[PDB]
Amino acid sequence: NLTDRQLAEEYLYRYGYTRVAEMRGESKSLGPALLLLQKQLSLPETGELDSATLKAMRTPRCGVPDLGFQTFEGDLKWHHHNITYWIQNYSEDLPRAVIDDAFARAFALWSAVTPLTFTRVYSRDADIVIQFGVAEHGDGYPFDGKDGLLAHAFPPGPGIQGDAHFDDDELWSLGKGQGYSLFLVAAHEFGHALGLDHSSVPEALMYPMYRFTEGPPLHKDDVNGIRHLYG
Ligand SMILES: CCc1cccc2c(C(=O)N3CCc4ocnc4C3)[nH]nc12
Ligand SMILES: [Ca+2]
Ligand SMILES: [Ca+2]
Ligand SMILES: [Ca+2]
Ligand SMILES: [Zn+2]
Ligand SMILES: [Zn+2]
Repeated sequence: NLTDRQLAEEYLYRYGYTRVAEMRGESKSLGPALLLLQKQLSLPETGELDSATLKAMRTPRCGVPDLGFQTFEGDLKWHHHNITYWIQNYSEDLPRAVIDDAFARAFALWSAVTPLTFTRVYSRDADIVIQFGVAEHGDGYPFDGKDGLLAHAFPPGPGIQGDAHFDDDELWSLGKGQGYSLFLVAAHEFGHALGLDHSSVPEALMYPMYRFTEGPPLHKDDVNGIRHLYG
């Protein structure tokens, strides 16, 4: 129950737009930050809090910032071919075998277009630790309750780097009837865990907003992104 104006100020802060406007001497009023967001999300570039921009801001999305103060270790790509993953805990929203299969299908999408392989393990030292969490869940990037941000993930590297977390204040499903597709959100978050950033192409898997589809989720932009990372 923020005003539209308050939601806009919070969205622009959280995803990195306000900080870039400050570095350009232009954080006194909303217009410059709105133009940065419109370019980054491929909306019409009006510099106004218009209907398209407010609808974009109310849309469920990824919790990773779009522009950006979090320093990580190393060059943010994996340096071995066999990437391991551990499912640390489970949402009660789905059967464990359906959760396991949703993540395995999300890895299979990336496996075909990268020289990496993805193997399930049962170990704390897996490259990609998968966790379900609510609000403050042990990393100082707290979730926000139902809707808004759905999940986040860290770029390749040691410890927390490469891990994927899902907001369990969300209802997880396969995206049909009620709830968010765990398969589609996992495929997006696993992109980050391989070293990809957000796309500006609205049809691309790596676009930040949640879009349900029954079609093949990869687009040219995603496949080309991976190609420009891993020889
Ligand atoms: C939400 C976790 C988080 C907080 C701040 C920055 C984050 C990033 C991030 O910096 N990037 C997204 C992944 C990436 O690959 C190459 N560069 C990047 C940049 N990923 N997860 C992040
Ligand atoms: Ca890790
Ligand atoms: Ca949420
Ligand atoms: Ca839940
Ligand atoms: Zn994302
Ligand atoms: Zn987290």
